[PDB]
Amino acid sequence: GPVIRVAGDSTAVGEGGRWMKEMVEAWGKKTGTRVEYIDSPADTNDRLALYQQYWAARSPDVDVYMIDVIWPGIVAPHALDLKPYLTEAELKEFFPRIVQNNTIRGKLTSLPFFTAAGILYYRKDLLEKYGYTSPPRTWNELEQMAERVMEGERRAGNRDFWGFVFQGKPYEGLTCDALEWIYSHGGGRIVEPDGTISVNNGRAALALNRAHGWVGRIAPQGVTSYAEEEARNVWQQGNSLFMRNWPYAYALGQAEGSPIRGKFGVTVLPKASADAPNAATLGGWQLMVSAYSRYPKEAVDLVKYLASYEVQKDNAVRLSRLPTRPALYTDRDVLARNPWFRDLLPVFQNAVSRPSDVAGARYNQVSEAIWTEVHSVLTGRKKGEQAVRDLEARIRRILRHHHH
Ligand SMILES: OC[C@H]1O[C@H](O[C@H]2[C@H](O)[C@@H](O)[C@@H](O)O[C@@H]2CO)[C@H](O)[C@@H](O)[C@@H]1O
Ligand SMILES: [Ca+2]
Repeated sequence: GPVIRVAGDSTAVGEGGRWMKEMVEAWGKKTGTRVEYIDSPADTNDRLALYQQYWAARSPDVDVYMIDVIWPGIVAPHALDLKPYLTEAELKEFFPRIVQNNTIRGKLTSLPFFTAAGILYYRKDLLEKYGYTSPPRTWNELEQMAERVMEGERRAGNRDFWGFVFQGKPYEGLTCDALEWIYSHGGGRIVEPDGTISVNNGRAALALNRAHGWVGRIAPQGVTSYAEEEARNVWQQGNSLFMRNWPYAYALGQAEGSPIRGKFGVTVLPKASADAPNAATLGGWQLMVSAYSRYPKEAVDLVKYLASYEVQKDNAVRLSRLPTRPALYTDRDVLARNPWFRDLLPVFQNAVSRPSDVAGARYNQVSEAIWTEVHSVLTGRKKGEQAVRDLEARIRRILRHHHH
């Protein structure tokens, strides 16, 4: 009978691709339906270009796509409206914020699958070894701790040891890190939900100069080419005091044979001062049925299964990825495995979004300008002051005549 073909997640990032294919195969086995998994590149913006090839061709060759939180405004024409396939009570089992994110001009483009937010990973053993009893609350403290711990560990002979690793490659991940820097210095949201391009200000400038000041000092020079997995691999081998990353790194760090198993915790990212806002960029992925699927009914059944309570629970327990169902945050098994799901719930609830709603279908162009100008500051090519000014002008061009 039909073959239900799924493109979602990547075998190049942690266990997400492997686990995704396993779930899709379990749905196939359970329902007696043939399925195939199509693998994707690591980086979201590369996945977007890949999938856009299928969409442009109206291709029936993928039935189900895992789409980024930043995509609904872009991909809406390519999505089957799910709204008629769910009751109001079913829909309300998901967080309203994400359902709303996924709903474009009344169309429910996708079901919420897992959410994410940026967080600070930190080595507890190393903090204790150097006399610190809490992870840093401010960026200055992160720097001070990173310098002292690095000096010590280098002297003890770990020539691989760094203070801080993050995503500084020129891609969507840098847009994520950079929104956290700017917002946590009181510099705004780059583009505000009302359309105001606010990034040209002295706080945003300072946030970027500060990041520049990390490169080759407390962070490796090569951090300007790091995505999620490059940062994670330095961290996970035991070679970084701190890491900025998404929740999925926690379960990987705790796995049997991880050199850092039991040595780390997580907390909110630092901020410039006590009265700045906490910054955690909102991430996460959704499940879309293709408008070009020849098998909508079967594809919707697979998507409902993937987004169900027990599959999200498995995602939580085994891959430490955040559910999109409030009821899982009180589940005894989810919580015992990841107590920090409860500790940082308010951080996840206040996560700051990238400007995907306000930029809509032009978001990818906006983000590319953002990561290229930010990157120019990380490389030392421009100061923050010049970069935010150039960014403002580029975003103004990009969004001219665009209204939300
Ligand atoms: O790189 C930007 C991208 O990061 C996150 O996507 C992660 C995801 O959270 C992880 O579970 C795993 O799938 O790695 C992905 C990175 O390739 C955000 O979820 C996403 O919104 C963001 O655009
Ligand atoms: Ca994650």
